[PDB]
Amino acid sequence: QSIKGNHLVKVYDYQEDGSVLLTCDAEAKNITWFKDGKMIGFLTEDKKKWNLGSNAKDPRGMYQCKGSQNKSKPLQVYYRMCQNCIELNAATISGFLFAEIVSIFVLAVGVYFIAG
Amino acid sequence: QTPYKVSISGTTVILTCPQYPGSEILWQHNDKNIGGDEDDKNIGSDEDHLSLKEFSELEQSGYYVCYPRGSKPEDANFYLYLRARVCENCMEMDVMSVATIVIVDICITGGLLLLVYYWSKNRK
Amino acid sequence: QTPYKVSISGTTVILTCPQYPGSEILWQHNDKNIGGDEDDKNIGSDEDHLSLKEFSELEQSGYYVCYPRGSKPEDANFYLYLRARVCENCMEMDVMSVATIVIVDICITGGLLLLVYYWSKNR
Amino acid sequence: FKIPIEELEDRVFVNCNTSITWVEGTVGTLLSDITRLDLGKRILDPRGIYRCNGTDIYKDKESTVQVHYRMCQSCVELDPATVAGIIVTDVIATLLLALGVFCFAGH
Amino acid sequence: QSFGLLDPKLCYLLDGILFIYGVILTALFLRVKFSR
Amino acid sequence: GLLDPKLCYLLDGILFIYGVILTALFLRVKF
Amino acid sequence: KVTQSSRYLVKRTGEKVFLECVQDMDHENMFWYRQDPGLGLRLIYFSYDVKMKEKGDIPEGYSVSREKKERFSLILESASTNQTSMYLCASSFTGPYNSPLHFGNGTRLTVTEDLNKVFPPEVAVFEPSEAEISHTQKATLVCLATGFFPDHVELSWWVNGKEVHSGVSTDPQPLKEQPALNDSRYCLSSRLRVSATFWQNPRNHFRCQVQFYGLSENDEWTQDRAKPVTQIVSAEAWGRADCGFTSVSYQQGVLSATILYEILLGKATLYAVLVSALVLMAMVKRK
Amino acid sequence: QKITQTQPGMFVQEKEAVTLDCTYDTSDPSYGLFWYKQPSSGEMIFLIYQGSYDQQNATEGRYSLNFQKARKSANLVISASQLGDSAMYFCAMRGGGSGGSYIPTFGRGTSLIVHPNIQNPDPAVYQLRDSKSSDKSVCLFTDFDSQTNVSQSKDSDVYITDKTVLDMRSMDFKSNSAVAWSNKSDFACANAFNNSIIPEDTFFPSPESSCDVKLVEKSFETDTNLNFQNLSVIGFRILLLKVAGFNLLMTLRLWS
Ligand SMILES: *[C@@H]1O[C@H](CO)[C@@H](O[C@@H]2O[C@H](CO)[C@@H](O[C@@H]3O[C@H](CO)[C@@H](O)[C@H](O)[C@@H]3O)[C@H](O)[C@H]2NC(C)=O)[C@H](O)[C@H]1NC(C)=O
Ligand SMILES: CC(C)CCC[C@@H](C)[C@H]1CC[C@H]2[C@@H]3CC=C4C[C@@H](OC(=O)CCC(=O)O)CC[C@]4(C)[C@H]3CC[C@]12C
Ligand SMILES: *[C@@H]1O[C@H](CO)[C@@H](O[C@@H]2O[C@H](CO)[C@@H](O)[C@H](O)[C@H]2NC(C)=O)[C@H](O)[C@H]1NC(C)=O
Ligand SMILES: *[C@@H]1O[C@H](CO)[C@@H](O[C@@H]2O[C@H](CO)[C@@H](O)[C@H](O)[C@H]2NC(C)=O)[C@H](O)[C@H]1NC(C)=O
Ligand SMILES: *[C@@H]1O[C@H](CO)[C@@H](O[C@@H]2O[C@H](CO)[C@@H](O)[C@H](O)[C@H]2NC(C)=O)[C@H](O)[C@H]1NC(C)=O
Ligand SMILES: *[C@@H]1O[C@H](CO)[C@@H](O[C@@H]2O[C@H](CO)[C@@H](O)[C@H](O)[C@H]2NC(C)=O)[C@H](O)[C@H]1NC(C)=O
Ligand SMILES: *[C@@H]1O[C@H](CO)[C@@H](O[C@@H]2O[C@H](CO)[C@@H](O)[C@H](O)[C@H]2NC(C)=O)[C@H](O)[C@H]1NC(C)=O
Ligand SMILES: *[C@@H]1O[C@H](CO)[C@@H](O)[C@H](O)[C@H]1NC(C)=O
Ligand SMILES: *[C@@H]1O[C@H](CO)[C@@H](O)[C@H](O)[C@H]1NC(C)=O
Ligand SMILES: *[C@@H]1O[C@H](CO)[C@@H](O)[C@H](O)[C@H]1NC(C)=O
Ligand SMILES: *[C@@H]1O[C@H](CO)[C@@H](O)[C@H](O)[C@H]1NC(C)=O
Ligand SMILES: *[C@@H]1O[C@H](CO)[C@@H](O)[C@H](O)[C@H]1NC(C)=O
Repeated sequence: QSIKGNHLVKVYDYQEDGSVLLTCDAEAKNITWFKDGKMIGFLTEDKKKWNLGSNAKDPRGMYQCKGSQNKSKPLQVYYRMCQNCIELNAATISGFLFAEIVSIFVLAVGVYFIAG
Repeated sequence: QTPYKVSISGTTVILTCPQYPGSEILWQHNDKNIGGDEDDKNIGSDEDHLSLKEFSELEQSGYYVCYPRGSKPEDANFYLYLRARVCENCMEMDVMSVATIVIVDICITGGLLLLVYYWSKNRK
Repeated sequence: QTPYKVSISGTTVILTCPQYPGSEILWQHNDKNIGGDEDDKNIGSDEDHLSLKEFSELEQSGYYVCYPRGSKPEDANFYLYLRARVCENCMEMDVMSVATIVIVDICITGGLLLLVYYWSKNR
Repeated sequence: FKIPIEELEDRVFVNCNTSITWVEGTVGTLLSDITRLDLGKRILDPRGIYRCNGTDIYKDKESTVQVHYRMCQSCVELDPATVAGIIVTDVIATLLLALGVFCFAGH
Repeated sequence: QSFGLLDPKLCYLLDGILFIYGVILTALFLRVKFSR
Repeated sequence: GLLDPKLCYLLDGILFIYGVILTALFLRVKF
Repeated sequence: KVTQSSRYLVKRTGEKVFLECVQDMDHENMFWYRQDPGLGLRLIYFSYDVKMKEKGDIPEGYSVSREKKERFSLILESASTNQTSMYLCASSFTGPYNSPLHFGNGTRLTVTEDLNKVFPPEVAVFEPSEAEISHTQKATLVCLATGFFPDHVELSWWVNGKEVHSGVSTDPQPLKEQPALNDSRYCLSSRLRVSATFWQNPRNHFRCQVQFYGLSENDEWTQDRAKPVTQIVSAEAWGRADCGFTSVSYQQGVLSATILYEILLGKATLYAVLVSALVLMAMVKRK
Repeated sequence: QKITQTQPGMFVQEKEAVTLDCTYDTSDPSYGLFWYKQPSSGEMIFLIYQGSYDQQNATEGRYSLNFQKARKSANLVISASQLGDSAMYFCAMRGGGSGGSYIPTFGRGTSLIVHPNIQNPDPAVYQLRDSKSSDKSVCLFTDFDSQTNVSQSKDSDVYITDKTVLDMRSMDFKSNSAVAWSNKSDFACANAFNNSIIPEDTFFPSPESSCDVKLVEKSFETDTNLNFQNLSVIGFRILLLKVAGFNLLMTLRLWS
């Protein structure tokens, strides 16, 4: 991560709200941002960081910033936080089996009675 | 260009570097060289891969860079920012997995219901 | 004392200056003039209210002051300390609203069921 | 001449050089230091109006500050498509229930 | 200690509604069974 | 206290089956 | 405002070292001082005005250049372990009437006889004990940075990505591992005290950061291990609630409930389709 | 022309006034005295100045200078001392720079230490949890009184730091602390501070753990995703209830 080498994009993480922010090293007042090549917006002297939203949505992609001189080298961001991963411990499987057997028995009785 | 491939299977995370075909690869984490002939079995490197075993989110999240031997880290054209959480057994509940589970539960439930319906009709 | 009026909708925050009903006003945030520049689309100052669009919690939170035009902006002695967490499509609702919507849904379903049953029983 | 509002670890405090007078809103808790008032955690949305004096060059002039917080502990994201789906699904379910009632009514 | 839309009053509200329905219905059933 | 939703889920799981069984039984006994 | 070239410097014996001092208050008299433990401030060199070089109390082994009014540079022609100390620069007007000195920030300079002895620190973080939390409702995290040389480190605490200044205590000076004998490495410790409720929130992130000043990119390195250059070494921790009900447990429970209710809804709608088909078939076949 | 400071090292309690002495002698009739402060960082900060041909001692904030020309004594007096006054104080004087004696001279320097008022002593020796990335064993001597001073460890492989003052503005709490650590199997630090004269009734925690679930649930907070998931669960339950009602009605329709 060296300025000499055209590496300007940095990640500004670990915030109280969970958002992911990007910072551009360029000193120009207005900075334009690109994601996978296509422009995604621009910022002025008031705002210094680009918001990628919450990290629970797994922000992934390639980002660049350009203020005055040229486009910085792409930075690839990859997130994998398991906001949906499930721990397969004893309690989960026990509850799953209990629910399955109870529901199957109830449905079996219901379809037994209406038979014929 | 061609981005890195990140494969996660349990607590093992594998990074794959498509660039520089046929050139031996060096890997850096947070400006520290890793993957070399160091006395550690958790971190491994071959022709073009980097395997991190028992991944720790706090210690191993950050910047990874791939460069051919004899070059400079800043001359590499990519940096990867990786932040991940891993489990021994955490199977993920996305749309496709939920759809698959619902579909299979429906098919076994329907098979059992039809079998018991035919048994009841034959008995009575 | 008549307080400031703060309205938050989506990512838009509107602040109202209470104590100056009949004169032009200026707004200042963290010792820097804001609004009224006829530019910076995300910030506007119409009538006697300051409108802030695409509000950013990290950069746009802090002190706000309203003072009449022509007066040095330190004689003012009533500031507003604003810290707001805004969100796109994020709307706030309390537990009472959810409880009442569930209750009225159950009640309307029961009433419709009773009406349909009474209509279908006779015929 | 702004009354300093400070944000320590997870709470919010009001700081003056003299006793702080509460005008309205959150009552707060004193720190055993008269010149400091604790309004509690930030996620609980402390809102109020407070007033105090000054020192040094500010011998003989008041100041009033209004604290207003908004943190969305009860906020929830709701896209219009999602709510449209919610109402249409609920209407379909209640129509199905009414149809079942009508079919059961005869027998 | 902020719950937001996680306060345990909600699912317990649903459970209380279901409980009230169940108890009134079983009382009606029991009365009908003893009467007949 | 008792903010654990496990108890809430167990309670409504019991109440659901109890309610449907008694609904069927009563609706037959009346008719 | 008086500024110097740098605050920390490490060099090898026999090299040439340059120190710079720049002021902008239009001061005539300039002083270069050296500070030692138990010796006090000692006047190395003094310059009355431009192009003046006059000897001081300890002038051997040093040189200066005062070719400009606003510049006063110092040169160690042959650095040695004898000259490892802190150097200060001061500026003042002409006339001792109302002209006190105005110092800068200083420069700590260490000269070693081999660059192999430079090592980076090792940073570790130790979490509060539950006994303290139960006894006094407070938590104390301890950061240890050990095994570094020279003692040119700075330490800081970052909570939720923001630097913390309150509730932090750091050692005034790094100590030595084995003070009895020479060529000994250094240790440093820091404490952060927090309320108990803040610590055991699993959403909070605590980090101890140590900035270490070492070799530069213009130094020969012929050793197998990595080059000890200026860098940052960090240690991280999450809030920990070992006993109780936290947000992670609630999230897991809600996810499991969602999956189970989706499965049950699927079964119920399958049964609904079956019974509706049977009703329709009976109605059709009756006629 | 020389300056001497009699006492190296001074201690003062908080919210007090402390006087540091400086005795000088000189031959020229025109000169001046001044003081500098050097904190732990290293910088020298100019504090106070006073000439020879002027009365009405200078005064800046909490600093004052007691000057006695007849006794040739310039003393620095600090009123309402705070915790930031712990530094090294230097006393210096000018000289006749006309003939040969410009030579701004400096004193040796005096250390100052400000001790807080604990107001509630509660000494204890806790042992911190391991790091899982280091083999050291660290433990903490905390909450003791200001007078209790910590001595170094005679053992070579055990490292002990000196006492340090910590301040918590969130609940305006001052405390004293010390840390001891080592790498050895038998390092159980009920005896690490053996060389130090620790006070009486110092708490030594039991190895078993303790908990207070109310305190743990005091630090609970949610986000938007949890609220959305809870609402989703509620909606799923309502839909399942309605579908089950329809199923039951159709079943009693087709009973047999
Ligand atoms: C509460 O009292 C404190 C002091 O007990 C006040 O802080 C002091 O405020 C004055 C401003 O009048 C500061 O003076 C300033 O000094 C700078 C540097 O010399 C100078 O350039 C300015 O023009 C001004 O004179 C003073 O430094 C400051 N004290 C400290 C220790 O920083 C504070 O303002 C009082 N607050 C209220 C609300 O009255
Ligand atoms: C529709 C009728 C037939 C009810 C179906 C069977 C019931 C007995 C089910 C309904 C909801 C189920 C519960 C739904 C959610 C959970 C949360 C789940 O939470 C966990 O504790 C697992 C996560 C962890 O412990 O890490 C444990 C099973 C349990 C109590 C399930 C137990 C079985 C219940 C009560
Ligand atoms: C702040 O200071 C002002 C004075 O500068 C106080 O105002 C005085 O209040 C008393 C009431 O006890 C009146 O009798 C005086 O006439 C007031 N004087 C002025 C000049 O207004 C005020 O009470 C102080 N506020 C606090 C909270 O101490
Ligand atoms: C500083 O230490 C070094 C070595 O410890 C010594 O430097 C000598 O300086 C004198 C100058 O008078 C030379 O003649 C010697 O040749 C130097 N010695 C070496 C080994 O280079 C000396 O002990 C100290 N120098 C001073 C000026 O104090
Ligand atoms: C040199 O020392 C001065 C102190 O005289 C430093 O100035 C301080 O800077 C910090 C910001 O980091 C402020 O909070 C202090 O109030 C300043 N003190 C004074 C007295 O102004 C200065 O930062 C130092 N230079 C460097 C490069 O660190
Ligand atoms: C600076 O302050 C000191 C302290 O008051 C002054 O010394 C006093 O001088 C008077 C004059 O007769 C004596 O009565 C006091 O006993 C002295 N006090 C002390 C503590 O020595 C001193 O005079 C002041 N400086 C000047 C220039 O007047
Ligand atoms: C702190 O260490 C020293 C050991 O010598 C003792 O403190 C002395 O306290 C007396 C009491 O007035 C003073 O007269 C001495 O000047 C102090 N000595 C030093 C070196 O500071 C004392 O034994 C220790 N503190 C306690 C509480 O035992
Ligand atoms: C910065 O560039 C953007 C790109 O369109 C432009 O809209 C904006 O006006 C520029 N900023 C300034 C100060 O000209
Ligand atoms: C910037 O990019 C242009 C082409 O896009 C190139 O000609 C120029 O050399 C680049 N700037 C530098 C400093 O190389
Ligand atoms: C370390 O070695 C040098 C060179 O022999 C010697 O001068 C010095 O005294 C030694 N250190 C100690 C603490 O004796
Ligand atoms: C403890 O760690 C230090 C640091 O490497 C090592 O020198 C020492 O031998 C270790 N002691 C034991 C008993 O392992
Ligand atoms: C530890 O302190 C006790 C105090 O009673 C003393 O008897 C014992 O000798 C000490 N242990 C060592 C190893 O000095």
